[PDB]
Amino acid sequence: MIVIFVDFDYFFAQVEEVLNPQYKGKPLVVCVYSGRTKTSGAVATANYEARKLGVKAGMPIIKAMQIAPSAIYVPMRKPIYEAFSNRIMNLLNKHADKIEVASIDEAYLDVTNKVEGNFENGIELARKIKQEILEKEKITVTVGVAPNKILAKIIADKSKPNGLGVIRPTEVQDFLNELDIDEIPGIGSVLARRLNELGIQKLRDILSKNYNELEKITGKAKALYLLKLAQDEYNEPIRTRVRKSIGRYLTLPYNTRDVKVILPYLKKAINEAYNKVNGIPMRITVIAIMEDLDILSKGKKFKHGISIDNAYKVAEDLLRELLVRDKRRNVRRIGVKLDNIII
DNA sequence: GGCACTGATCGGGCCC
DNA sequence: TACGCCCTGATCAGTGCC
Ligand SMILES: [Ca+2]
Ligand SMILES: [Ca+2]
Repeated sequence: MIVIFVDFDYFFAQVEEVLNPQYKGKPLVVCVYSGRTKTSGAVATANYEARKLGVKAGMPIIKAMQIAPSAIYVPMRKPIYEAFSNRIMNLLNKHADKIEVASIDEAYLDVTNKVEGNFENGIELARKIKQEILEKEKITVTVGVAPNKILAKIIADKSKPNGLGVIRPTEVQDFLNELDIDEIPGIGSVLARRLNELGIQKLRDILSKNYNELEKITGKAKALYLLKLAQDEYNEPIRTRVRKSIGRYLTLPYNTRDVKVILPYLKKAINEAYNKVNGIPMRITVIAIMEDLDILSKGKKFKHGISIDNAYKVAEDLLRELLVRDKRRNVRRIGVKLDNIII
């Protein structure tokens, strides 16, 4: 198998540069503002100029503004980045036997037949793909070329930005012989530090570690994964991916326990959730983030589909029950998720 | 015990 | 210190049932 992983450098920020080229070459920060205050919100992404100054994704806006006061701080415009993504994935689809859009930001392309098994022509094709995306969309990306999904991802993320990582089948075993656990996709930090500390620094340290004592720490799934992965027996095929849930989340104007206050926001969240869902959900979940950013959720799955008018009533009840089991804390953010969807 | 099903938690930008 | 919006599957806990 010959897999080409595609990963769009500093995506949101870079789209903001394509739309406003005055922003290029200077620190730019793409923020999600909640509307509580002028600065309340979070860093979605930043160009590398801003990252040099210490701006990191996930960080509060005000905190980025401490270390990078002169950066350009722009609000996130997800619909546009979505459109950009769509067009780019469409470009990719024409090159692959199969494409797996892992998300708005990245995708895997099985090019095996396309390049007729010739891995080198696979690399060349990857160059053509980078070139084409650059020509048409003015977006730079990083590419991984490898004999599987995971390796392609790993060599990609090790090559950012604007990179072209390659792991020829010749080199695979050597790459696995010297690969840290924290460098594996799907292994946490809570999980990484355990393995790392409690014996298993690198991947090969799994081939010789009584399977069970590993299964204790990771679980059956992850242990099986890491095992076949280390054994060079991971092969997972490229599969078209199907959305399983849609959620909409709102920051309330002010913290409160009063359902009567939260409800119109919860309804609003329900409305554009349903407005965007592609089917009927069998399960509705209410998500409430508390003052201290603790997350409570209460959901209900039905034997049938849930209409929107019904969702209002169900969700109100679920919310009322969340605030029966907490009794003390105020809600800061309200959210709703539609799951188990019938297309 | 073990099936079939519901339900809560979780991590990080996606993955098993 | 500071603090958004959004999405998976695994895993474990509970219930009812044969
Ligand atoms: Ca990515
Ligand atoms: Ca990216």
